Amino acid sequence: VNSFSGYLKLTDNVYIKNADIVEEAKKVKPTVVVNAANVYLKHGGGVAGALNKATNNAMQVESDDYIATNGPLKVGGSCVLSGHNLAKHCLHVVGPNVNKGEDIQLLKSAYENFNQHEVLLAPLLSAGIFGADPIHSLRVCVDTVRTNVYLAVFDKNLYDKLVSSFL
Ligand SMILES: CS(=O)(=O)NC(=O)[C@@]1(F)CN(c2ncnc3[nH]c4cc(F)ccc4c23)CC12CCC2
Repeated sequence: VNSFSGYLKLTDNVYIKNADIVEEAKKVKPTVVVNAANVYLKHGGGVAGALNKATNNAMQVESDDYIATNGPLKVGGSCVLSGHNLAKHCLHVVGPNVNKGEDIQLLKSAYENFNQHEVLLAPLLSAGIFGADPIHSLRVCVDTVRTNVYLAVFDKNLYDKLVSSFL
């Protein structure tokens, strides 16, 4: 039993809700919240900009030190950093950005990072400003992640479309 509330169950291990991931994180305080990161951990907009703002920019300060030490992430890769006031940990995961010409096949590699964590609150990778089809992203999530994933979908219209079209 865990504290996630109001989710629709899609499969044995994948759950979905219409929710603001920032507000969901602040309430649940999950062990892991997933950030829709880029390779530079520049949290300017989308989910990343919203998560960072909610930490009062502490996420960005920590991220800049991480990059200065380690260099950029790989597309499809991840790193574990602090969850600040939102979660114990933040798993920064880089899905491919279609608006940058990145290979969509890397979306499966991106979701594989979730399997290193027993339970996660996450957005749909490569959705939103990353330019991928969220329905596809949901399919890859279901077919790749084996650990327990709670997907927060900000847009109500999109959430209803994801549920209604789910095979
Ligand atoms: C409109 S969207 O639904 O298409 N979402 C997108 O475009 C995104 F940019 C933003 N994302 C979020 N996901 C869950 N909670 C969220 N709270 C937020 C609060 C914000 F001020 C901004 C973004 C989010 C957000 C997902 C996304 C796809 C990959 C990044």
